[PDB]
Amino acid sequence: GFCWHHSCVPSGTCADFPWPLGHQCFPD
Repeated sequence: GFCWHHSCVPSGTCADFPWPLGHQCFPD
């Protein structure tokens, strides 16, 4: 999970990559 200033991305970050990675969705 990460927050820059106001925009805080909750833990469980889904980053979309080409397949078969795709939307990874990992604990961060």
